[PDB]
Amino acid sequence: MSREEVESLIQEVLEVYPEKARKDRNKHLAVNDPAVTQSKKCIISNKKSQPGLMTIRGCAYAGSKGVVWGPIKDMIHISHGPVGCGQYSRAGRRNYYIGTTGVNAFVTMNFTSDFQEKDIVFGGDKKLAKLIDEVETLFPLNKGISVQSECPIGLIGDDIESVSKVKGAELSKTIVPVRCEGFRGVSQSLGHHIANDAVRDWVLGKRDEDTTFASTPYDVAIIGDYNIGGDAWSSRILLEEMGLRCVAQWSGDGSISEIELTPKVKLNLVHCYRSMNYISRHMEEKYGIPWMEYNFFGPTKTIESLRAIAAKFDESIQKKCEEVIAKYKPEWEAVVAKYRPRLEGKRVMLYIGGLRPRHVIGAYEDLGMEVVGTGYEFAHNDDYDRTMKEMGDSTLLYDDVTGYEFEEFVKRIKPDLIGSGIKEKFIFQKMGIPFREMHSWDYSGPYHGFDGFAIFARDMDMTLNNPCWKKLQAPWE
Amino acid sequence: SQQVDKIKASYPLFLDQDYKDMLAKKRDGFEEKYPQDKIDEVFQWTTTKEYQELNFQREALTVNPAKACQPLGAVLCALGFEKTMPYVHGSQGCVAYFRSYFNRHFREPVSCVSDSMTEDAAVFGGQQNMKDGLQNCKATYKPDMIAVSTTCMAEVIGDDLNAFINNSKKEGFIPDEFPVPFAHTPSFVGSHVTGWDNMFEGIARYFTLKSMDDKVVGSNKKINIVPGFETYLGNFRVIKRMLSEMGVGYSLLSDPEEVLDTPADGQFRMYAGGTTQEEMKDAPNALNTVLLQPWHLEKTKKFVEGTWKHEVPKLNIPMGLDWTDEFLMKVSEISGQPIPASLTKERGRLVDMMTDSHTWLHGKRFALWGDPDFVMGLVKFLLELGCEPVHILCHNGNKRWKKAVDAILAASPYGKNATVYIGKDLWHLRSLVFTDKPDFMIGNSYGKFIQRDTLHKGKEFEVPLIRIGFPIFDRHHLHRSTTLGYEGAMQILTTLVNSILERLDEETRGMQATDYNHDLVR
Amino acid sequence: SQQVDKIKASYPLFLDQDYKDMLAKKRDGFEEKYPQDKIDEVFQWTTTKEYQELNFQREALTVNPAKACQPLGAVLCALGFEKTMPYVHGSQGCVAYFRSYFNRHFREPVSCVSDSMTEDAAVFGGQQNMKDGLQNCKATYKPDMIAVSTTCMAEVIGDDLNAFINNSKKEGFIPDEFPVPFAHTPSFVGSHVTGWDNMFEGIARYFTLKSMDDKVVGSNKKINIVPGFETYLGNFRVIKRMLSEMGVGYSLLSDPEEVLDTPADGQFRMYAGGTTQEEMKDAPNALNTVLLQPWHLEKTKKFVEGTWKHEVPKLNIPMGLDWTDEFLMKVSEISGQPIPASLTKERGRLVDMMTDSHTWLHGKRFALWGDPDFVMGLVKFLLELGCEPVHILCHNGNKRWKKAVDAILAASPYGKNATVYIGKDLWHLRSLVFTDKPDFMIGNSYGKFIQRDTLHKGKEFEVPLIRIGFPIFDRHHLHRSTTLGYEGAMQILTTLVNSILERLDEETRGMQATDYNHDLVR
Ligand code: ICS
Ligand code: CLF
Ligand SMILES: [Fe+3]
Ligand SMILES: [Fe+3]
Repeated sequence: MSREEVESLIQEVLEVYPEKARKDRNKHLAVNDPAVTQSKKCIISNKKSQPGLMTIRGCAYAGSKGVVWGPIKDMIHISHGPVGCGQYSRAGRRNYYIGTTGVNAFVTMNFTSDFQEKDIVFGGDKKLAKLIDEVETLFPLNKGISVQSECPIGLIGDDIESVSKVKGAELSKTIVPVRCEGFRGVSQSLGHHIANDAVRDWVLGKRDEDTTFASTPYDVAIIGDYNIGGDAWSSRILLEEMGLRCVAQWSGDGSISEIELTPKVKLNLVHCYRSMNYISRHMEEKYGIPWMEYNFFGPTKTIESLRAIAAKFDESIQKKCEEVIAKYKPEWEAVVAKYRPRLEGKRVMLYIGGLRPRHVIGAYEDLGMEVVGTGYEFAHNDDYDRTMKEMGDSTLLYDDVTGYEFEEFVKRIKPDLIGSGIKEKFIFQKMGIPFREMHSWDYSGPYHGFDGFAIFARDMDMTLNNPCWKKLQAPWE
Repeated sequence: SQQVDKIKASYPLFLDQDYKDMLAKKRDGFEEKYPQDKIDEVFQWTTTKEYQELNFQREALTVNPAKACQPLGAVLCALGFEKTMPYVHGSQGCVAYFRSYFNRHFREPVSCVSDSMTEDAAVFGGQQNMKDGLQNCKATYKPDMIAVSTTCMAEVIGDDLNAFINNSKKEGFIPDEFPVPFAHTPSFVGSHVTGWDNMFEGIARYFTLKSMDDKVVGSNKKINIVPGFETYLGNFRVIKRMLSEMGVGYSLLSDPEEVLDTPADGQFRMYAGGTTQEEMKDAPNALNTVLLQPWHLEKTKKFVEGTWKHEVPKLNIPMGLDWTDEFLMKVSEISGQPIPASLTKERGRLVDMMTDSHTWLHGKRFALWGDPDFVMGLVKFLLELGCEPVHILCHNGNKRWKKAVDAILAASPYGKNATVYIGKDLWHLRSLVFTDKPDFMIGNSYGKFIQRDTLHKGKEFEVPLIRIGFPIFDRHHLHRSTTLGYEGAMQILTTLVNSILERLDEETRGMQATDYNHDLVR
Repeated sequence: SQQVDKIKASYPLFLDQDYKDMLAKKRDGFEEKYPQDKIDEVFQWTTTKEYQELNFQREALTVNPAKACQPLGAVLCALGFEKTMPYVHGSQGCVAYFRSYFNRHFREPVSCVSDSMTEDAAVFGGQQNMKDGLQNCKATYKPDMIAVSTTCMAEVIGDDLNAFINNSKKEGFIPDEFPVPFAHTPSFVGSHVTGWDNMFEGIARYFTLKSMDDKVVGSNKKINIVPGFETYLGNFRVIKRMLSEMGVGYSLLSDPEEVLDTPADGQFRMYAGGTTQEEMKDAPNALNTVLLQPWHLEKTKKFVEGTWKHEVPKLNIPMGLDWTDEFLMKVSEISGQPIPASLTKERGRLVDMMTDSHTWLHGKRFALWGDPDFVMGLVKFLLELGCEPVHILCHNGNKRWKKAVDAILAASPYGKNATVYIGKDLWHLRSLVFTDKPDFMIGNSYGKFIQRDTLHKGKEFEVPLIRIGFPIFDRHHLHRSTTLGYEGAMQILTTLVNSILERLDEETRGMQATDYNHDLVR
């Protein structure tokens, strides 16, 4: 609304900053124009953060370990380096898995080298080999090892690839090294790229020559769904109701066996483009498997995506798909009939790192809710190309927004709800603005599919309308 | 399938028949999972003494540590000063993790700033990063002080903090009179409490080492209290309360409780409370300086005894009855103020609770892990209550602390079946509680998994966890509790006795089986 | 058989095989127990809805009541005055039971005497008992005042207290100036809170009825506080603290917090603190009188309005956010003192906690029982938290109270489910929680059996109990909790949210079954 007022708002936030910081931050703020189809012409992204501005993005170690490799259950992941880095990420992101922790599943643990001064000054390859042997003797049911590097690993002259090769030749075990040092890159995105390269280079080609797996013309692989609160299972129940066969999901509740069996599927359904587009492109180039993007946020996007998947198979798949949509129509219809009147016409401002701000919009608009501003901490240009067409006219778009900028933006716009990372959760609750933790579904969920849309609507209703947001002001002032 | 009038979240939606069948199909078809009997046999093997020997022969692998890296404590210490911005030289993922950790513990906004160091900096240093970051932070968040802590990456590449700060000041990036204390906090040394110590020492040296000309010991008639790494606001509150009713003059150094407890009234306050720079400058003019947690305030004690010429008393942490008595008597001796009748009545009420709750407490076995001073104070209180601390674990302890705890245990007849472990982690404690079963565990939220493991072996083998320590993530508003003094002792006693009583209530709730002992009166 | 190293109490000693065989032999041979299948059938029948219609139908039989008799409240009220001995005119079993009840709740000595009326007094009245008891108690325990209550035996006899005490004074058993206030407290009228009201009115009328000539309202610039039947010491403490932080002169009338919490220092104090006779005498000089629990202070309200000429404000119990705000506003208006910044910060902190815990609290179903004012304050707080009180039970509530509570539930969308029950006991509540399962119960220790019953039907039908109210017997030191004020509200919030989180943790602890939701962070 009133582009000139939004432009005046942006400029006023820019004025406090020094000249260099203002010049850099000018290009990361934009006003959405749906007609514009090239993001680089108005908004820029994937640049180095400005120092001392209270940024929000993480490191490459986060994007590799806690995002890609972490949720793989039967692997053991070693945070190579000092203790704290692996301690802060233990069970901090919830990816649901079915297993016995300590025996065959090790997701919610912290294996670390626990570097000391002697390791810093003398290296840690010997300690790495001893650690591998200790892991082998104490955890005999682990089907593979991952070694995620921290900053001093790359900074000192340590060689983990040779150790990995030697130990994997000795114990006949898959041991992958990941050069996911935090100082590499500008955010968690390069962590995604490095982790995908590691998966391609050490895990994907294990079962290339093996052809003892029976293949079905309805074989699909889920890529980029990390089962946050049970999201992947909610998508998979719909997919198997469509009559397809899911051989793998990457990488929430995932295993090394499904990763190795992935090249045998007929189609690659990529849920998160940003984190796992590289592996899908490599798969299409090598094995000739097509990959396509789907969106299960909201009944409208879920139905459209299901029809899109059915349009790539035979007539029975389309028939069974139509049957699933008819079977689940009344449930989401009742959910809408219950929760739309209490959320219609409310405005939200969301800041999530990649995929989710464009994805979540369909679920919000379905509940009659308008997104009056959206941003990505680490998303590339193509994410913005999708966002512009997915976004309403004359809305605000931000890249790598800082605490001050986001604070002033919400103070001037006054949204009814904010969806954001925990770093901003208590900041915006103290202002009386209802807040929803998009990264962890606020310890609720799942949100995907017809099963998750009810939970999404219920959570939105309870946060938007509460008997607390009306009591921030003492009635004697 | 979801009913509109009764919606189910992940538990127990995924216990539905179709979801169970889908998960079974996935596992049977594509997971290539080990057979269940093999899993059960490996689990049973993990709970035996041979596994304990193998796990205690570990030399290189660490599983489930009970400590954090150095700069976290430095950030917490920096948060305790008025309008002071914690600034960390290095990469930004460290700061993101610190803010997330403290947000999850305190459920409060935590503000930290980073220079966003990158691989191009690794080869050329972070001088330009420091200059730009200092200028931007000062211009953006308007602090009265920026406190600098170093990431392990900055320490490895050997960044000189003093030279970079001086060059930033000289070239006009920041005013030359702007206070910018710095501390070197290598994450490969010690733990977070060492970071708190390093940052406090750096700030104190920044404000007082140069000005020794006009400082007279005992001039302002005040006592300096250094709390150390503390994550209970009630501890600061109780320390301030006991001195104020006493009427002794006091000066709390580095207290973040006002920042970590901010009212929700419609506005966000980035800064709140703290200790003024005037207090830091006037610090050497005090009669003495008291350290609440001596076993990680070591360099601070060295600096205070060397530069301030203060005779720091040999006081333990004021945890329990006897140590609170000693702390109160030492403050009375230093300040010349008598101990009031209110303190006496509070102590008497603590003794009354001890006498009323003694029969349930007596002979109970506890396994405890935590920071050295907190662990030792807990051991002292447990021995005072007639409890038996069996497995005492401190990942970041040292040999001297272990000797002190051994002496404390030997001084009481209840420490006979007690072993102190230093440098061990929570997998070692898992083995210890599987092979030598205690009655309860005492520790932070990371013990919730150990309980789970014990419950998998059997209900009669389950070890319930009592959440006393840092961090607590799965419970709400426990950071408002108190641990120090008579009030903290009362709270800890209530928690212990009522945990025992809830466990007994659970064990005897079986109709016609065990409910003959389901007593109304306990 | 016992092992000297591991000695076993009744649980689990009677779970040994020989004891099991002994009990089986006894039951099979001599008990003539009903078949176990018949017992299970009758239990399942007691669960159902047709049983609930039979249980609701009863107009005479009371099963597991939720109230006591008047002299208990009379003794509690009398205990709140300085150097005052509670004196119950009647049989000694009453006094023994009162003392045991209060000893079990407070875990503190409770001093009370009787005149031990027997068949002799049953035939010829108890005047000689009164004379001898007054003289004996005054000579032996040396009180400054004796407050006289009655048991049901005295009321049926028709013994009158005024003539007996006047004859005691006239015949030289006690000095004519010795204060002996009295009240008639029939156990067949009302409940214990009614007895508290009667005793307080008796004392106030004794000290402030024959000298109204020189009393000027507002001359001492103080506000009278009448707490009512209160079994939480934190409530007295929080009222005192809130009024002291506000610079408001106040007189707490009948505060027993000192004698109910005395230090253990090697000596026993029969008396400690309490409202002084001078404060009672000067009470009509106060600006106004506020009643903390209006719904069981009615005769006291009539006396204060019609004799002291005080315009008693229409206030609810200061529980929750809104009613605490209203209480502070009324105090500010009456005393002419502004609300300080400390109270504003405390209220903001409470709002912060509410917004932090709102996601877990939203939509939880609660079944609660207790005294009228406490129940209505708890329902109000539950409504402000987004919780659903579905079963509201008050054994000692009337129809006006029910109308007020229904009006309170009407002004919120969270009271659509709610229904209010008066005159119903805890067997009715067991039927209610079986046929309409809530998430939790909120009540005293007597609910622990209801939980037991639910657990017998199955773990998915278990309704955990939360212990707030009177009396609490199976937990230690919970009487030191605060229910009143922002402090009480945040304590209640912590208890509720952590009980919910503990229940979720227990449910999601099964390895490979439900532990996918066993989250570290909540
Ligand atoms: S992987 Fe990425 S930051 Fe695509 S690193 Fe991050 S579980 Fe976010 S916006 Mo946490 S690119 Fe997933 C994400 Fe989105 S951890 Fe989760 S919520 S959809
Ligand atoms: S940017 Fe990323 S999270 Fe930061 S260190 Fe670097 S890889 Fe790691 Fe782990 S150990 Fe502690 S927290 Fe750091 S200071 Fe040294
Ligand atoms: Fe908070
Ligand atoms: Fe007691």
